[PDB]
Amino acid sequence: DVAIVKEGWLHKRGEYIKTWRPRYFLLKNDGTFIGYKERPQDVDQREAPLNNFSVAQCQLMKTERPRPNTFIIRCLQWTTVIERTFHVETPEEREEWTTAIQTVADGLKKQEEEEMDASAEHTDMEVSLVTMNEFEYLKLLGKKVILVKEKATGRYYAMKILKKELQNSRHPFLTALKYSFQTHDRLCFVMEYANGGELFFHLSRERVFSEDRARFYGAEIVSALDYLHSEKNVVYRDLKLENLMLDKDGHIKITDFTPEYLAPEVLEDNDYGRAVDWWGLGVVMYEMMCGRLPFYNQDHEKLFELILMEEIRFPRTLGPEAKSLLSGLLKKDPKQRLGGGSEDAKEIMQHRFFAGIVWQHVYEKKLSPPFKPQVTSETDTRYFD
Amino acid sequence: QLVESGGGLVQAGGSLRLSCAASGIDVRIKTMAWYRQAPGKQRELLASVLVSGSTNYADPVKGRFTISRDNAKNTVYLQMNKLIPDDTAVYYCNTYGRLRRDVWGPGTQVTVSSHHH
Repeated sequence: DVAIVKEGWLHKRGEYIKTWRPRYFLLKNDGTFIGYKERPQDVDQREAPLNNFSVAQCQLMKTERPRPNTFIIRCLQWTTVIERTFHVETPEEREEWTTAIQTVADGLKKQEEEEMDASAEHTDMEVSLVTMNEFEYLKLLGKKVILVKEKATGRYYAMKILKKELQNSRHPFLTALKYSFQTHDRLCFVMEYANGGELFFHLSRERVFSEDRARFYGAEIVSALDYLHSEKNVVYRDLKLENLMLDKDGHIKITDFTPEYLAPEVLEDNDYGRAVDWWGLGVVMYEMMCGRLPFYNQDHEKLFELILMEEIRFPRTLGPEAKSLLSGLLKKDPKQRLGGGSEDAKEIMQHRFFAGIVWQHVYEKKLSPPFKPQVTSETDTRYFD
Repeated sequence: QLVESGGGLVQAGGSLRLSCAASGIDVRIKTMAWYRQAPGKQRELLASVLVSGSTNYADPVKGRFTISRDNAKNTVYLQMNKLIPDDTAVYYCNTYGRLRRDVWGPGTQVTVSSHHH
């Protein structure tokens, strides 16, 4: 039986724009911490929330920066840990909110341990219950990505090592994370190695890609985003040119070894949705076909304001199909954006820009790579700056 | 709080029934298990009963011991039949949460003798 524990108006500091946004938040006994634009009782409950948080295992801190009566909460949004800053008008109101959130959080821990006692099986009642000895160090790629060769099988991989401070996804155009282990001070990620280089530097050397070449890269990106959305129910969030690499044959490999990419809804502090991936596709394909970003300015205040308020100009070299695709992908309202509807990736797949493309053939790597990397071997690091 | 009782001195071939009386916690909604600790051996699991009532038993007690729950009394029983001297130990009862926190009651001593001295 879910019930509201506390509700009221909070000022939530913007994560990218220097502002405080008034929101009506509901704290419920299941830990849900849900923010609306208006009170649900004033709009007949017919409006979706803007923010969906969970105060399970949260951390709370009261502070007087930037404003008095501020508190910071480190909580969760579905699977991601986030940090949000709130403001209220009096110290008593802040004490009520921090106490109410903490009381709900403590009640959730007791419910959890009650649930583990009820679901404990016979094996759980017993009295008691990969490593770097494998893999060979070879070279370095990032600033700390290293190139390794598995001692047992003789296969090459790229090991990402991080000091302590998308696992089961398999797709031809996604980098597969094969192994994952840790030490007392480090986290290790053994993932496949695409030695064809970053598209960021390939586009930088070519200045601009043709519409055919961009259609090749875009189609393979769409294929991977369709798999993540429909099969894994995951938003990639980080689709950008720097996270796009090529394998030895010139096919896309989305990897994970930039304020200019932020979607309008993220700049306005709404929760991420599927449509942010299609915005990111619009930005990368605009870069590929125009040789520059749709919005850019050194002053990040100007840049965010261009993204939110100004029209995208397209060069006269862009064909009408290309302009229609980019205009649809770069709609500022995610509900109007191409791919923001219920059919998601099928909206892009059926767009005239991709006419004649058999999307099963894209998955099967039957498209002709317009550029073949000249890598001599799988140890050739010529494409890593 | 869990209180074991029902132990004592019994002869080989006799029987006993131990009781695990709970106060403050609800065994009706918790997986409950029985344990024993021999003089110089490692503490071992013997039997468990799930919330549904399904029971599982370890090898040395199969066909001899029976674990049951009394929801009305908030108590879990261990019926010990076919007792032999090797069953001599202090017996304990616990939930999962208390098990991982090493929170144990006092237990009840069970001594199975081959004969009266």
